[PDB]
Formats: sequence, structure tokens, C-alpha cells
Amino acid sequence: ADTKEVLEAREAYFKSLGGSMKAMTGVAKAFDAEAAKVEAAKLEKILATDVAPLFPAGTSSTDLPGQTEAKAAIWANMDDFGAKGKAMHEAGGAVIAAANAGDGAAFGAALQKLGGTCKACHDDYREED
Ligand code: HEM
Repeated sequence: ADTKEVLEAREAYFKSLGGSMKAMTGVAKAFDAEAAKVEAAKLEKILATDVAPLFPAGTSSTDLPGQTEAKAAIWANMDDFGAKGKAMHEAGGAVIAAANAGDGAAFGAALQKLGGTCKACHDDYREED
């Protein structure tokens, strides 16, 4: 694709996810049902973004040095990359459901699971440079 925009788009998407994770961690530390539901509503919209089109072949850190942290491995293991993304979506759905139920204990436990999915993908597909 016209490389510039996909790189901006996916970085914006992950940045918003990071912000969401940061806010929900604070809520988990001091559970408040209304704060949890507000963050969940935001996360719900973020998770609706289809990022597949944002990862066209040829946009790795090897192809565009210093402009992205996406490892070439992503395109070498596309099915796994998609599997890891689905795991996050599922874990994220579980967090939203917990927040909407107003269950603090379920919210915290679900948040840990979501965090694990960020790490699982980062470990294999994101540059640590
Ligand atoms: C888990 C909910 C999750 C979070 C949180 C998260 C955050 C995140 C940030 C803050 C970045 C850097 C973005 C920036 O430019 O500032 C980032 C980057 C990448 N991520 Fe991530 N990420 C979470 C989850 C996942 C999952 C489940 C995957 C893989 C299926 C994934 C992948 C990536 C990749 C690739 C990058 C690099 C993108 C680029 O540099 O173009 N992340 N993530």
C-alpha cells in the first residue's frame, strides 16, 4: 500500500490501545464500576478496528528501517500473527463484559489475561531495539 498511511494508522491504533491498558490498570487498582464501564466503552470501539489491512507485506522494520517496530517474522507467520490478535480480541471482550457486569474481581482477573495477550504478540513480532 502507500506505506506512509498504514504505518501512521497502525501506530495510532496501538498507541490508543496502550492508553486504554494504562487507564484500566488504574481502575483495577481502585475499582469503580462507572470508571470501569467508561473505559470499557472506549476499549470496545478500539477493538472494532480491522488492522489486517494495516499490515501489508513489505512494511517491516527491515523494509523501512527506523520507521516501524513490526518484525519481518509477521509475514513469515501470518496465521500465528492473526491467532495472537484473535486472542487479544477475546481477552478484551472478557474485560468489557466484566466491567459491564460491575464485577471488580472478574475485571481484575480479565485485565491480567488481556495484558498477557499484548506480551505474547510483542515477544515474537515487535522489535526490542
Ligand atoms: C494489548 C492490549 C496490547 C497493547 C496494550 C499494545 C500496545 C502497543 C504499543 C504502545 C505499541 C507501540 C505503538 C507506537 O507506535 O507508539 C505497540 C506496537 C505493536 N504491537 Fe502491540 N499492543 C497490544 C497487543 C498487541 C497484539 C495482540 C499484537 C500482535 C497480534 C501486537 C503487535 C504489535 C506490533 C507489530 C507493533 C509494532 C507496530 C509498528 O511499529 O508499526 N500488539 N503495541
